[PDB]
Amino acid sequence: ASSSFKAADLQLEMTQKPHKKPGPGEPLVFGKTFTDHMLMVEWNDKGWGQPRIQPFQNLTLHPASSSLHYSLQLFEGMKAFKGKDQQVRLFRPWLNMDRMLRSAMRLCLPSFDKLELLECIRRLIEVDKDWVPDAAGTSLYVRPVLIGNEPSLGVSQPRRALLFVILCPVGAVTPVSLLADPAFIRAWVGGVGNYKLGGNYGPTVLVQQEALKRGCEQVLWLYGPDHQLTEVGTMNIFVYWTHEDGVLELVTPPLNGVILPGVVRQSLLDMAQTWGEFRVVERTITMKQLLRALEEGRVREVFGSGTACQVAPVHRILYKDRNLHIPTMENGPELILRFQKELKEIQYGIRAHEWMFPV
Amino acid sequence: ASSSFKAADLQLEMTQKPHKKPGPGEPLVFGKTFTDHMLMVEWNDKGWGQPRIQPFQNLTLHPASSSLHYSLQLFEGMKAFKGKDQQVRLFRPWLNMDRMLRSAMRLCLPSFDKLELLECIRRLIEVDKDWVPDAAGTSLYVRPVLIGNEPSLGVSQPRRALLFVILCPVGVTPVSLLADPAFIRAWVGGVGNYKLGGNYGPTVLVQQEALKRGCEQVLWLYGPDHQLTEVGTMNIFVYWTHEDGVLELVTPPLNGVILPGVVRQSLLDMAQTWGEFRVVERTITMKQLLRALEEGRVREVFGSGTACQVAPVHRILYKDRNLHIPTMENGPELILRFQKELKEIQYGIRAHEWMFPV
Ligand SMILES: *Cc1c(COP(=O)(O)O)cnc(C)c1O
Ligand SMILES: *Cc1c(COP(=O)(O)O)cnc(C)c1O
Repeated sequence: ASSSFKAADLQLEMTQKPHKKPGPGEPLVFGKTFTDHMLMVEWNDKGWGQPRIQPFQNLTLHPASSSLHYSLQLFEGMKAFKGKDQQVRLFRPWLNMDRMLRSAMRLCLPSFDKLELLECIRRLIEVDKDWVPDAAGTSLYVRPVLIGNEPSLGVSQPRRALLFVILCPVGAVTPVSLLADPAFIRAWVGGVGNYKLGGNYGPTVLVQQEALKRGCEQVLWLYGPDHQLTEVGTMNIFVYWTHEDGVLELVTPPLNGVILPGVVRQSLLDMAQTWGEFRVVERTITMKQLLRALEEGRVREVFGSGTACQVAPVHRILYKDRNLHIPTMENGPELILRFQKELKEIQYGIRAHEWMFPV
Repeated sequence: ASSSFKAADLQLEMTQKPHKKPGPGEPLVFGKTFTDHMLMVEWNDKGWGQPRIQPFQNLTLHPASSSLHYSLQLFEGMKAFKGKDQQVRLFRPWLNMDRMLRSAMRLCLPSFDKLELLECIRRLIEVDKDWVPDAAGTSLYVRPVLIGNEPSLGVSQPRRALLFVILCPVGVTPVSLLADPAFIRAWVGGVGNYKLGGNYGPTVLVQQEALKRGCEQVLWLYGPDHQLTEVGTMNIFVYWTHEDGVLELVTPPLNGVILPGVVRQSLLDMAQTWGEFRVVERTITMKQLLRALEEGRVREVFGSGTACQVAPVHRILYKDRNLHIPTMENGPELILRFQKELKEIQYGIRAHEWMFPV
């Protein structure tokens, strides 16, 4: 069933025609430019096949592939950074490997050895090393994907699967406005919003378009009768404020089933707790608490965290037909800038850290 | 172009390699046998391309296709029946087209003319007409799909899409259900009321959990009061004598967690035209079912859907207790009546406006 593929059995097929690299100064739009190679591993009832780094090419899928009919698909997202010394380093990839496996088990997709996938990805990034940019605010986005590939129309356990990894060079704090409407629910307790599955994203496109029509940039996902702040778009939410007791704290919603356990989220919690300058807690945040904190002048900063945008400040929330100004930007944004500075130092290798995996 | 593809612009490529084809062939397993041809239509920001009936072949997709990363995918399911006179007819396909368009709009996928897609599908079934079986209880399952095919990694409205249709020749038996409140299929404010791929993938593990606990399918419960919503991928109906003493047929309302089934609607239409009992759409709770079973007021409980048509329920495993549902010892009179009437309409024994000739 699952004996896993090995990096030692990795086959390499180099490209005959290397693609046109963007070049210095050229704008790198998110997920539009792809590298020369990709990783590919196939699975069936007998087990996993040999992993291979092959040229970037199209996938050949049967029209009845369960990935297209029943969303037997999941993905991951992590970044690789290149420092001044030309050394490429991956940001906490072990955590993405842990999350990917959990997503695989939830969709009855094959298990794999996390360290073997990590080594195969390390080798893929090494082959396409020249594609990783070295300018400030730039990186390489790594996109691992595991899909069901059963050539049948029954809603069941796939007897075939495909694991592939693609790479994208991405370029270079901008404040965002949010729509907070209780009618749109992203995830439910006992659901699958805590897993990075394709199914959680497609239905959010219309909600984002609805945010744009009301003058907002992103969506503030509310949950329950008390209107709990859960996520901001595809990012985890943090609030830096003076709490009701009078203590300065950094709060983010707890992992109770409706929150995707973000790697950047975990990193910000680790970093803030190591400093020991304020209280760091995982607690439910309601719109009433936020509103009362805003009118009492207790809110300092509100922001989103995730791989793509890193740390994204919030300046406005549209809730119950009222525009609420969030004092982020006016408060520095001190905490955001400190988090960004320390993350940039770790990521680009200015400061050595166990969080970075060298390629 | 401009708004929709036209069936008048239909291109036809016949197969140079026709495959297998069953006897009969004895076990006609659902979705494992495919026909010789498929319909394919592409879309981009400039409009729809020319529709094409081509041989059954693999799809060629870019690794960054939005259908594989963000589940910008939807599907439909309807059946084509071959009668005595060898005439093939589709069951209320207009309703499936209406639902497919609603699903498309929910995922910001391109709009299309419903009657033009129906005509393109009619032409596809005509090309593969010999694949439709004529035996009792058999049919041709039609599977339309619309996917996002944007070669980018941003979660946004696709600038490219693909619409394809594949066909499957397919062939009263009671079922057992697992009723555990821990499993949630859909939520109010969600997308369980649309036939999107995303609603099915997470159910695979739950179905495996039903099988290892001794049941054949899942009874989907919702809320603190344990509302019976769906039976697997079928709508649920309860035929009973209500607390007020009135004989009624009830099915959960379209409040966001129920998929508006074509068979569901057809059973509601038929039962309403008979006028022999009350026919309503209302929430059904496990407490109400238990109370009715104890008082001997339940006659029949069943699921409705395209694949299994009408499926009787005999057992529900709830709170680690096996609850016997008396469906089979009450005939099942209503199920058999629905099945008889559906068969007469489907196989062309009686002419009806619900059937679309191919
Ligand atoms: C990807 C994602 C995040 C952030 O996770 P990171 O691992 O930090 O990139 C947060 N919320 C949702 C809904 C996400 O999809
Ligand atoms: C397809 C489906 C139904 C039934 O719809 P029909 O149009 O009658 O085939 C019911 N519930 C779910 C969840 C479904 O996917």
